[PDB]
Amino acid sequence: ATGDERFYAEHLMPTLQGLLDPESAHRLAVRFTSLGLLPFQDSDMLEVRVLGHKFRNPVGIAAGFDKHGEAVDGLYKMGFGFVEIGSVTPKPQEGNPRPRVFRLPEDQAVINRYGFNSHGLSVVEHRLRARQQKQAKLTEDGLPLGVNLGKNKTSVDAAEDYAEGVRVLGPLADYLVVNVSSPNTAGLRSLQGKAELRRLLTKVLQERDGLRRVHRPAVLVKIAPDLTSQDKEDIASVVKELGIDGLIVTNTTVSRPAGLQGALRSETGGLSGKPLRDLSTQTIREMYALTQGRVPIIGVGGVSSGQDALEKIRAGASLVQLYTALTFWGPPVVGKVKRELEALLKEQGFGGVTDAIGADHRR
Ligand SMILES: Cc1cc2nc3c(=O)[nH]c(=O)nc-3n(C[C@H](O)[C@H](O)[C@H](O)COP(=O)(O)O)c2cc1C
Ligand SMILES: CC(C)[C@H]1CC(=O)c2nnn(-c3cc(F)c(-c4cccc(N(C)C)c4)c(F)c3)c2C1
Ligand SMILES: CCCCCCCCCCCC[N+](C)(C)[O-]
Ligand SMILES: O=C(O)c1cc(=O)[nH]c(=O)[nH]1
Repeated sequence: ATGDERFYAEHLMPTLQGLLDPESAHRLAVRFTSLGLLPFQDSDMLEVRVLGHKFRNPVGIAAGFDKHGEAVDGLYKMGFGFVEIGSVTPKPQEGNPRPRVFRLPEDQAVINRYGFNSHGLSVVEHRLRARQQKQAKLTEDGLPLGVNLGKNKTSVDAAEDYAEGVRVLGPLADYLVVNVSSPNTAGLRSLQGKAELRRLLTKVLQERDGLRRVHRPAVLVKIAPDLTSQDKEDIASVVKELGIDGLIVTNTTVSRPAGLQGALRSETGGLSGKPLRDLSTQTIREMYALTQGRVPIIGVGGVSSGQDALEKIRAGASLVQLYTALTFWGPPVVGKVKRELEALLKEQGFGGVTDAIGADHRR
């Protein structure tokens, strides 16, 4: 309940929404963040050790905000415990024609169909190289960096696209994400099927294992919220079989939950924000159980509060991410989630975040 929190949520963000279309607002958000034009101290309680790293707090920025790696340091300054950039495709590509981003203010939601607009691996590679040693120190300080990998629209061999991403950006990342769950690239989600996924992930892991030790990232798979029970079983099996390091749960949904009020609810694309929240949480809950709690989960979808974050943690997430909440609360949402999360942990008798991970499954 800070002053900045209310000001941003009641006055500044509604005004910015009134003046700028969603994509323009996105571009401005990236610009301001990259320039440090931004408005809470992390306690030991919020520290998490997973994926071979220390995370000083469990609240990350989800993929899709900083697609091209332009605002990484600004995002740490915003208070995120870790930053994920991407998705990045091998070659540059423009993505879908505009308009391709839509606000649903009545639903605290967004729909997007960007279609992997990407500066490409080479540009992002040089952008990260320019701050590689700074990042090494941040990572050692408990502020890790993730790189989310996509594939080009016209690509003939999906596995080769991801392999290229591993080779080029793997050495610059604490973890990589095989994003096989964007709803805006034709045929992409079918790579979530068992046979396809096993081949794909085998190639990715081999390429990863071929990197020098200090440049060898964890590999996670990011999945949709729209999977069948069969799909989820298959993914859990393959992940355990191959020793995948973790899961990101979830991407946006192509479903349209009953009760959406936004005028733009029937736009094509992935839906994010509050209407996704519990769908995402239940997918975390299921994947945690299917993997016996032995596979770290980063929980994502509709987080805007400590309660939202804690529900995903108790469902099985070791870390969480948010993105869409920024549209409505702005940068203060990060400190807000961290403060509320700490208070709830104390209130529910947890020694820290680590004690709460998967707690719903143990009672
Ligand atoms: C505009 C927009 C762009 C996104 N781009 C990507 C992306 O490139 N790669 C990816 O894995 N997820 C992408 N996402 C999904 C987010 O990373 C996240 O999984 C999802 O939005 C749910 O979290 P949220 O409700 O807090 O926004 C994007 C989401 C939005 C809203
Ligand atoms: C989800 C994404 C596609 C869009 C969707 C959308 O419709 C939207 N509308 N506004 N907005 C947005 C604009 C912003 F300028 C910042 C921002 C960032 C950093 C600093 C500041 N300030 C100093 C005030 C502001 C922000 F966090 C979010 C978004 C994000
Ligand atoms: C300012 C708008 C705030 C809207 C907050 C939404 C609260 C949760 C309701 C969405 C639930 C979607 N569903 C059916 C999939 O659970
Ligand atoms: O680039 C996009 O359209 C996109 C990619 C992704 O993984 N998720 C999403 O909602 N959009």
